[PDB]
Amino acid sequence: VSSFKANGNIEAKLGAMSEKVNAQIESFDPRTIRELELPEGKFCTQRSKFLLMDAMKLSVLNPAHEGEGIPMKDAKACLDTFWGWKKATIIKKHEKGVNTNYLMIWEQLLESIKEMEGKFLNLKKTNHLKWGLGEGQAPEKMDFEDCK
Amino acid sequence: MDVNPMLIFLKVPVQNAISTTFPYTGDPPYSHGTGTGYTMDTVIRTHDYSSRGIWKTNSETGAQQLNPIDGPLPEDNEPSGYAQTDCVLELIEGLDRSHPGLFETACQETIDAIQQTRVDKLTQGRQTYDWTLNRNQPAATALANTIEVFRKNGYKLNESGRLIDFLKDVLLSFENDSMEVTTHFGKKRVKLTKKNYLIRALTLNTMTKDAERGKLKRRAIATPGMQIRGFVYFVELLARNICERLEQSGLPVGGNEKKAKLANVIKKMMAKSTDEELSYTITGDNTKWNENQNPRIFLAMVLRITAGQPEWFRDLLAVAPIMFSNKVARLGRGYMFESKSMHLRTQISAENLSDINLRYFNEDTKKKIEKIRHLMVEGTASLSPGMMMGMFNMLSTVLGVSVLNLGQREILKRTYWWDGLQSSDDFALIINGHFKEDIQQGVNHFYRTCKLVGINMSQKKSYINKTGTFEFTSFFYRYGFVANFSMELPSFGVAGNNESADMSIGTTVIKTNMINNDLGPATAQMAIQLFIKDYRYTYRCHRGDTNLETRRTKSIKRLWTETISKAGLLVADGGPNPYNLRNLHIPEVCLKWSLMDPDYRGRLCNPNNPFVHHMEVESTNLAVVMPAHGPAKSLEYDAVATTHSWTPKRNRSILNTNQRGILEDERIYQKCCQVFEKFFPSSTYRRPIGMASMLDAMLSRARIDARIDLESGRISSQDFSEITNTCKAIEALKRQ
Amino acid sequence: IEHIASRRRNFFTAEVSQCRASEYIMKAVYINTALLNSSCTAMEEYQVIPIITKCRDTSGQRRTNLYGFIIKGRSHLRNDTDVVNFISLEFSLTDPRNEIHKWEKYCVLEIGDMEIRTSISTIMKPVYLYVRTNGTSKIKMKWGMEMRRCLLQSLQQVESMIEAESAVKEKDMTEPFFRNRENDWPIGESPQGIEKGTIGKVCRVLLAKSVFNSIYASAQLEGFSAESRKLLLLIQAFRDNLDPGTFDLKGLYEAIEECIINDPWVLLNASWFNSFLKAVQLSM
Amino acid sequence: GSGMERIKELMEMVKNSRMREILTTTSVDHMAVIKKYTSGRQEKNPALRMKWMMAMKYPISASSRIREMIPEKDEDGNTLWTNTKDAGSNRVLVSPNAVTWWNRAGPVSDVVHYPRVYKMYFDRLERLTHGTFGPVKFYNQVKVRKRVDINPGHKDLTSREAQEVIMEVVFPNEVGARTLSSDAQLTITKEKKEELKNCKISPIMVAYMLERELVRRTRFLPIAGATSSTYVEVLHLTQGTCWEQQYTPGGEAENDDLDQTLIIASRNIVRRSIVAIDPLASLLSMCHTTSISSEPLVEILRSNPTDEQAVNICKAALGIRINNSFSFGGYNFKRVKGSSQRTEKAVLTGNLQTLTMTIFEGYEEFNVSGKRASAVLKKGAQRLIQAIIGGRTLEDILNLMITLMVFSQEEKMLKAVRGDLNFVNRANQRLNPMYQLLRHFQKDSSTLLKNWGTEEIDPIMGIAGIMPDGTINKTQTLMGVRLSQYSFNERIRVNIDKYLRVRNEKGELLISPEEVSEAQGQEKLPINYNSSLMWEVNGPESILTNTYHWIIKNWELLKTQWMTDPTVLYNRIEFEPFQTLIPKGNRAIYSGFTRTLFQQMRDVEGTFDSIQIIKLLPFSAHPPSLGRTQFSSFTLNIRGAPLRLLIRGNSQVFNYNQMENVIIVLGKSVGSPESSIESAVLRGFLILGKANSKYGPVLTIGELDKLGRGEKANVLIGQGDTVLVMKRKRDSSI
RNA sequence: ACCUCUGCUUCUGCU
RNA sequence: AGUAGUAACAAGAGG
Ligand SMILES: CN1CN([C@@H]2O[C@H](COP(=O)(O)OP(=O)(O)OP(=O)(O)O)[C@@H](O)[C@H]2O)c2nc(N)[nH]c(=O)c21
Ligand SMILES: Nc1nc2c(ncn2[C@@H]2O[C@H](COP(=O)(O)OP(=O)(O)OP(=O)(O)O)[C@@H](O)[C@H]2O)c(=O)[nH]1
Ligand SMILES: Nc1ccn([C@@H]2O[C@H](COP(=O)(O)OP(=O)(O)OP(=O)(O)O)[C@@H](O)[C@H]2O)c(=O)n1
Ligand SMILES: [Mg+2]
Ligand SMILES: [Mg+2]
Repeated sequence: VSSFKANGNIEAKLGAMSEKVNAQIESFDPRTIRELELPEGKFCTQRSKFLLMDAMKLSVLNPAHEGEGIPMKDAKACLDTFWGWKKATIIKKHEKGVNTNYLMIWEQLLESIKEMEGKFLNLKKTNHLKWGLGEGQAPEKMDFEDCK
Repeated sequence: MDVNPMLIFLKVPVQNAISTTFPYTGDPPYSHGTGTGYTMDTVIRTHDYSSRGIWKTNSETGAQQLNPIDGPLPEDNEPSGYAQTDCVLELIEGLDRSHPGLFETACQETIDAIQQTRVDKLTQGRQTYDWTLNRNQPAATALANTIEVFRKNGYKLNESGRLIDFLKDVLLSFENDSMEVTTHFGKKRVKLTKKNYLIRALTLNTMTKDAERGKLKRRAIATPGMQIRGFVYFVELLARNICERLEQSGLPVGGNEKKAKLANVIKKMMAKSTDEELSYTITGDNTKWNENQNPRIFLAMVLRITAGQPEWFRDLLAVAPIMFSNKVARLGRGYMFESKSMHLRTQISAENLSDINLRYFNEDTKKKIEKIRHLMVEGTASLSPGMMMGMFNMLSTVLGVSVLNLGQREILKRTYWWDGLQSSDDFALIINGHFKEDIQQGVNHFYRTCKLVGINMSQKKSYINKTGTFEFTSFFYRYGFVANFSMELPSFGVAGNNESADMSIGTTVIKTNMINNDLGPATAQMAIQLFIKDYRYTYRCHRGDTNLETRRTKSIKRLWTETISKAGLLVADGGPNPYNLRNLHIPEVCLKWSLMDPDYRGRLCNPNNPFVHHMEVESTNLAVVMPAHGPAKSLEYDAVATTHSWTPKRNRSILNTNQRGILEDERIYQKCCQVFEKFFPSSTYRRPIGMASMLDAMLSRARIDARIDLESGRISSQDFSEITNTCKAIEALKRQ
Repeated sequence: IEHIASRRRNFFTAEVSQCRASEYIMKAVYINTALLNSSCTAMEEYQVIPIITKCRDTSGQRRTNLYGFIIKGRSHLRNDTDVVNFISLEFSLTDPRNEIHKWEKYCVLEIGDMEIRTSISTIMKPVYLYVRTNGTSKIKMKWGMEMRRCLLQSLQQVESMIEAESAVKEKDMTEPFFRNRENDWPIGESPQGIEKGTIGKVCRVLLAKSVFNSIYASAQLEGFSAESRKLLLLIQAFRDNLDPGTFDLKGLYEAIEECIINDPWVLLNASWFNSFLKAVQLSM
Repeated sequence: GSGMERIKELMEMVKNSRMREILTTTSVDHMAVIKKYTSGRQEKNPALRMKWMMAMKYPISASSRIREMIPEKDEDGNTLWTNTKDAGSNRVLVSPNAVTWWNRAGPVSDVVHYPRVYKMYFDRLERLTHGTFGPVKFYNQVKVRKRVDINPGHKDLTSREAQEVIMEVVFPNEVGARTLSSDAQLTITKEKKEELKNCKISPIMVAYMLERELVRRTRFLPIAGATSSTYVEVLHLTQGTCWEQQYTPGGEAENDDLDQTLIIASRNIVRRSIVAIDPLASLLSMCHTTSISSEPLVEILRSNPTDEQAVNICKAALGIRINNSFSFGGYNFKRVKGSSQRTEKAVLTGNLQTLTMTIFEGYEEFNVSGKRASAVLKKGAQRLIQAIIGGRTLEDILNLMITLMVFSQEEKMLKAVRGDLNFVNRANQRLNPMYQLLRHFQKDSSTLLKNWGTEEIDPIMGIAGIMPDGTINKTQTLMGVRLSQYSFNERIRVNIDKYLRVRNEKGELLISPEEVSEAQGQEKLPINYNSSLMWEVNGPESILTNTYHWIIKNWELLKTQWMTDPTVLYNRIEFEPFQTLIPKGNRAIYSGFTRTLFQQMRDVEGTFDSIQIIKLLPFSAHPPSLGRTQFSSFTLNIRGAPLRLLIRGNSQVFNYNQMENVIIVLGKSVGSPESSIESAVLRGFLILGKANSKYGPVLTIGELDKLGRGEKANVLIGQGDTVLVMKRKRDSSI
C-alpha cells in the first residue's frame, strides 16, 4: 500500500467487466406507464378503533346536571335522553365470535350503569366478559427443556 | 364527487406540496419479539453478495471467513462485494492528488487527538455490548466493567487516564490464557478461554431497528463492545477530518449547512460547464451499502491515507478494520414457540440454534438456520464481509466521494464528466456532456467504477433528470430547496423531560420551524394553542379557574385563589399562556418575572428546593430527542432552573433480577461522587485531573480550606480544630 | 404580523373546527387519553370508559355527546407494543346487513327504537349497537393522544399556498382566497370529470387525509407513501420538461405494489394514485 | 461551620469498608467514569414515558430531604411524598402535588441574583419590550443560508478563555497553575465577580449561563436581511416566506455592526451611482435619503471615523473631511505616495493550495498607525521594500510586523503557511484570502520568521534590528524591518467630480470608484435607501427577481413601448440596478447583441416571443455597441459567483415553467405573462427548426461567420440541441 | 388458594 | 376471540 502507485488500474478492470454490468437509462413517459396493481382477496373491512360516519350520539344540550365534567355522569345524563330501549337481539354475527357473549356483555353493562354509584365503574369478571377481553388466553410460559 | 387529495398535484408541483406525502401524524412501525430473523437475513445476504470469494478458517477464533476482495469481477447488476484493492487505491490516490496536504493535516489532527483523548470519551456512546456480562449496558457502565475486569486480570495501563493506554490494554488482553469474570448465581468466578474471550471482544450485538419510517419491512442494527469502540472512534475521526475538507462530502454538516453546500455544488458545476453541455442529476441511493462495504478495503484505505506517517499511528488506526474483518454477530434473543394443543409457550435462545432440532421452525427460518450453521461459533455468527449498519459512515463516505472525485474533465478526458455530493450511501451525481449518449456513457462509467469498489447503485431507488430538480435525504430541490414541514410534525408535542424543559422545547420547536421549514404565522399561532393544551393535559396543570378534575386540581386551585397576580403564574402552576409569535424565544420564567407575586417567585426559584436534580454543566439544559429520521440529537433549551425542573422516576424492573446488585453499586458510587463535589465544586463544570485518590484529594482540600476560613474569620478556632481532627481520624481509619 | 396571523387563523379555525374530521380527532384524543390513563392506573380492573365529546353549535350552545362505551381489559402493558384488549359498544342507525364486509369483526345488536315524526304520521327507526373486541398499545395510544397535530399538517400546507400567492401579488391573499370562493384547486372526481374546490375545501380534504393517516397508520402506508413518492417525482420531472429516466422502473413498481396488502386506507391511496395518473395522462 | 458538615459526612463514609475501598482506590481521573456508572438507560421515547408516568401517583424523584421540608399530606389529604427510594439512589418518590405545595407554601428565598445570572435571557425580553414595530410588507425574497451570530452580548472569547475566566469567577481556588494574560479577561472577571458575590444560585447554573453568555455562538440560517445577532434573535418575527415585519429591537447597536453596515451601504450607493447618467447627483440623492436603523446616513457619515474607499467617496460628496486610508488587521493605512492596481492571479500556498487572489501590483508608500504601534512601509508587487516600526512595547511592535509581512503578499509568507488553512469554509463558501493568512501567522509565525531570513545592519545606529527570534539585536535584523520612534489622524478637505473621482485641494487623484471593492456583503443592520434609484427590497438576488417581477406586472404598457418606442424602454431607470450585476466590460456588447436581436424579432414578422423579450430586456439598458460575438449566455455576478443566463430557452437563473405557467428567477416565481422560427437568438441568423444533415455537418456557433445571406447550416446551439439556421438576406441596424 | 415485586431493563446501535 | 404482522401480545417473575 505504501509503495502503491496507480497506473490504469480502474481502466484495465473496466475493460474486463462484462457489458451486462451497466445502468441503462429508460426514458420515462407517464403516458405509456401502467396503473398500479392492487391486491385481490376478500373485501377490506373497517379497523378504526371507533365508528366514523356511522356513529350516532345521545346528546344533552347545555348540560347542568350534578357532575357535569365527570364522564360517567355525563354518560348517564345522555342515556336518560333515550326512552326507546328493547330486548337486545343479535342481527349481525361476528362469524368467528361467541355472539352470545357480546349480547350478555351489553346487558351486564347497561345494568351495571343503572345500578352504579360514584364516579368510576368497574365491571364484574363474568365468563362472557373474560372471553371478550382475552382473559387467560396467553399460553402458559414454560422452560423449553420441559416442553421440547 | 369522490374526494381525491392527490389531484392537487395536477396544479401544484409535487415538491411544493410534498408535505402531504409524509404520513407522520401516525405511529411509525415497530417490531415485536425477536430480531434473530433479521440478523440471520443480513448475515446470509452479506455472504451471498460475496459468495464467489475465498473461505478461510480463522486461526484464533475458528470462524469461517469469506474474502471477496480481488475476487472475480461482477457479471451482472446484482449487488456485489467484489471490491478491487488496486481500484480503491487508485481512487484514494486520486483524492490525495486533488487535495495536496489534506491527508497529512487530517493525520496530524488525529495524532494530536490520540495524545489528548481521555478514556472517558467512550462514556459518550449509547447501549453497548458488554462482554463481561454478555448483555448490553450503558456505555459508561460497559467501560467501567471492562476496566475493572482488565485490572483484575493484570491490564491497567489505562490508569494513566489516556484512551490510547486503554487501547494498549485491549490488544494486550488477547494474550491472556484465561480471562476471569464473575457471574451472579451470589457470586461465581468464571474463566473464559482465550478463544471465548476473543470471540466476545470481536462481537457486535444485534437487535431490530424500531420506529423507522418509509418501509414495509424491518431490519437489524448492531452495537459493538468496548474493545472495538475506541479504535473505530479514531478511524472515524480521521475520516471526518477528511470529509470536512471535501467539497463533495455531505458530512458532518447538518440541515441548513448541508443545503448551503449542495446549492454551492450546483452553482460550481454550472459555472464550470459550457453552455452547449447537457446536465443531468441522479437522485441516487445504493443497494445494501453496509453489507457490501468491506473491512479489508477499509484497511487498505487507512494504510493509504496514513502513508508516510509514524508506524505506531498507522497500526493503531488499522486496528478497527482488522477487528471488523474478524467480527462476529450475536444472533439476538432467539425465538418463541407455542403449542396449540397444550396452550403453552416457551423461549429458545440464539445459542440453541447451533443444535436444536429443526422440526420447530417454519420453512423460511429452517432454511436460514441451515445456512448460518457453518458460520456459528460459541453462539455467534462469523461475519467477515460487510461493515454492519452505520459503523464507518465517514470512511465509507470517503470511498463514495473518491468516485465522485474521479469525474473531473482533466482526469477522464472523455465526452462527459461528473461531480456531485455524497453522504454515506446517498448521493446526487451531476453528469455533463454534449449529447444524451455522452450522459449515458458517463453514468455507465460512474456505475461500473462504483461496482469495482463494492458500491452498488440501487436501480429501483435511483432516477435521473435534467439538472434543476433533485432530492437528497428528504431535502427537495426545485431550482432551490423547498420546505418539508411534515418531516418535523412528530416534534410538535410534549417532549416528556419535565415541565420546565418541555415549555421551552415546545416554543422553540415552533420558532425554529417558522425560520427553517416555512411554518406560516397563523399555523404557528395555532401550534402554540395546541401545544399548551397538550402540556396542560399531560402535566395535569389546567388553568386554576377551570373545573376539570385531576389529582392536581385542588392544590393548583389553592395556589390560584391565593395568588394576587395570576398572570405571573407559570402554566405548570395553573397560569395563563403568555405566548404569541413575538415572544417564542423568551423563557417563560423571564416572560412572567415582573408579573409574579414575589413570594411565589421566591418559592418557585428557591435554589434550596429538593426537586431540581443538577448534574453537570456540560449536560445542563440538554434534552435528547429522536427525530422522525436519523440518529438521536442532543437538544439545547433555554430555561431558568425551578421546582419545575424535576426528574421522573427510574425503571425498577432490575429489582426482580440477578443484576439488582448494580443498583447498590450505583448508589454507593453516586454517594462518593456527591461528597467529592462538596470539596471540589469545579468538578461539576470541568472534569478534575489527577492520579491521587478521591479520599486524599478531599483530605488535602478540607485541611487547607479550614485554614483559610480560619484566617479570613469565616470559622471559629474551635470548629477549625475539629475539622483537622476529623481529618486525622479519617487518615487513621484508612489503615485496615 | 400577529394581527395578520389572527385574521387568517380565524378563517382556519372555522374551516377545521367544523370539519367532521375534527370530530374524529376529538373522539381519538379523548378515547386514547382515557385508555392510557386507565391502562396505567387500573391494571387489574375491567374499567368502563364512556365515549364522550363536547362541541358547540354554530348557534353557540354547548352540547355533550355520548357515542357508546369502551370496556378496558387488564393492562399490564410493559413493552410499548404490548396490547390492552377492550370491548367497544357503539350506537348507530346504520343497518350493517347492507354491507357486511365492512363489519367482519363486529357483532351488531338491535337494542331499541328511535322516533321520527312529520305530518301524515311518523316512523320508528331501529337503534343498533356495534360491538367488538379490539386492542391497542402504549405507542398507539400515545400517538392517538396527539392527533391534533393533524390540524398543523393541513393548515401549514394551506398557509403555504396563501403565502406563495401573497408574495407574487405583494399583498395578503387570505381574504380573497377565503371569500372569492372560486373553484381553484382539483380535489375530486365526479362522473363528469375533475372537480375543483376552494381553499376551504382543500383545508378540510388535507385535514381528512392527515386524520386518516393517523387512524390507519401502518407499515403498508409507510412503504407505499415513500415508494409512490418517487413515481410522483418522476411524473413531475416529465411535466417540468426535464427528460426523466429510470434504471429499474419494474423494480420501483414492485416496491410500491408489495406495500398494498390489506389495509383499506392504503388500498384507497393506491386507487387515488391511479386516478391522478389517468387524469395527468388525459391532460397530455 | 464552613466545612463542618461535609467532613463529618466523610468520616461516616470512611467508616464503611466498601465506601472506603472506593474512595481509596479510585483516582480523581477514574472518577470521571464511575460518576456515570448506571443501570438506568437514557429514555428512548420520553414523550410516551411521561404520558404514562403522569397518570401515576408518585412519578417524581426528589431529594430525601423533601421529607423534612414539606408535609407528608397537604390540606386536602393528598400524599406529597413517600419513603420509596428511586432505583439506584437515595431520592424518594413524590407526587406532583409536592411541587405545587412548595410553590404555594414552601420556603421563600430572595431572587436578587436571578436577573444577573440569567442576564442573557432577560436581555432578550428587554430588547423586545423596548422594540418598535413598523409595517408588514409582502414580497418574494431569496433567503440565502449563511452562518450568523446567535447570542447578543457575548465577549468574543474562545472556549478556553471563557473556561479560564469562569474558573476564576466561580471556582477561583481550583484554577490550577496558569492565570489570565488578557486584560479583557481580567475586567470581565472583576465585573462578573462583583455582580455575583453572595450568590446562592447553584454554581452549575452560573457556570452554564456564563459559558452561554461569554462565548460567541453561530448557526447557519436562511436570512434575507440584517445579520446582526439582535436581528437573528427575532428572525421568526421579522421574516416569513412572503413577508417582512419591519422591526427595531430596543437597545444600542454595536459600533462594529454600524461600521460594517456603513461600508455596505456606501459601496451599494457607489455601485448604483456609477451606472447613472450623473453619478455624483445620484450618489448625493441616495446619501441624503438613506438611513441605517432610522439614523440618517448623512449624520452617520459626519460622526463616524471609518476610513474606506466607498465611505470616503460619500464623505467627499458631502463635504466631510476624510482620512485617506483603509483598515487592515486593526491598523490604519494612509497611502503617502505612489499607487497600484487590482489584479487577480493564481497562487500556490506552502499549504499546497491553488487560489485566485486579488494582488496589488505597483509602487506605494504607507504611513501606518494603531493604538499601540506605528510604522512606515514601502511596497511593490508582493514586495516588502521596507518597514520602519515603533510602539509602546516589544509585543506591540511585533504584532504590527507580523501584519505588515502578511500585508506584503510576499511569496515567503505565502509559502510559509503550515498545517490546516483553507480558503473555503465547510459549506464551500469562499473566505477572505488575506484575513486567513493574518489569523494564521498571528497564531504561529515561527515558520514565517524562520522562512524570512535576516540582514546585516550598518552603524547608522538608531536604525535598530529585530531577529527571527523576536529578539532585540544590534547588528542583524530581518529583511526590510527596522525600529525607531504630527498629523496622521488629520482629516483633509477634498473635491469630487461628476464621476466620483476624489482629489485633494492640489487636485491629485486620491480615490476612483473603480478602486471600490466589488464584494457584495450582507449588512449587520437594516438599510433603507428610501430612494427611487433603489429597489425597495435590498440585495443582488432581489435586483434580479424585482426587475423581472416588475417587467411582468407592467408588461402591457412595456410591450406597447417595445413595439412603438424601444429606445425610451431601454433607457428606463428601473433597469439601472440590474446593470450593476453585469460585468462592466460586457455591458455595451450585451446591449448591442440584445438590441440587434430585438430588432430582428420586429423585422421578421410572426416571430414575437414575450418570454424572450422579458428575459433579455434588462440587458438592453446600456449605450449599445455592435460586434461579431454571438453570445450563448450573459454572465451575471451574484454574490461574487457568476451565473450564466442562456440566450436560448431556460436556465437555472431564469426559466419559464409550462406546468405552473410561471417564470422562475433564482427559484422564485415572479408571476406569468398570460411556428418553429426563432428570430432573437443569433445575430444575423434565423432558427427554422430541428437540424438536418442535408445542409451538412454540425457547426459550433463560433463557425457561422463563414456563411452568406440565405445560406443555412446545422448548429450546436446550446444545451445539447442541434438546429437548422438560416443567415438572413437582410440584417437589422440598431 | 393466597402473598410479593415489576410496567423501557436479558431487546433500542453508528457519524 | 381480538390486537396485530415475517413475531410477538393476549401479564411476567418470585414465594
Ligand atoms: C495588500 N493590500 C490590501 N489593500 C487594501 O486593504 C483593504 C482591506 O483589505 P481587503 O482584504 O481587500 O478587504 P476588503 O476587500 O475591504 O474586504 P471585503 O471582503 O469586505 O470587500 C482594501 O481597501 C485594499 O485596498 C491594499 N491597498 C493597496 N493600495 N495596496 C496593497 O498592497 C493593499
Ligand atoms: N448512519 C445513519 N445513516 C442514516 C440514519 N438514518 C438515515 N440515514 C441515511 O440517510 C438517508 C436519508 O434518509 P431519508 O431520505 O430521510 O429516508 P429514507 O426513507 O431512507 O429515504 P427515501 O428513499 O428518500 O424515502 C438514508 O437513506 C440513509 O442512507 C441513521 O440513523 N444513521
Ligand atoms: N437507521 C440507519 C439507516 C441507515 N444507516 C446506514 O445508512 C446506509 C444506507 O441506508 P439505506 O439506504 O436506508 O439502506 P441500505 O443499507 O443501502 O439498503 P437498501 O438501500 O438496499 O435498502 C446503511 O447501509 C447504513 O450504513 C444506519 O446506519 N442507520
Ligand atoms: Mg441504500
Ligand atoms: Mg440511503
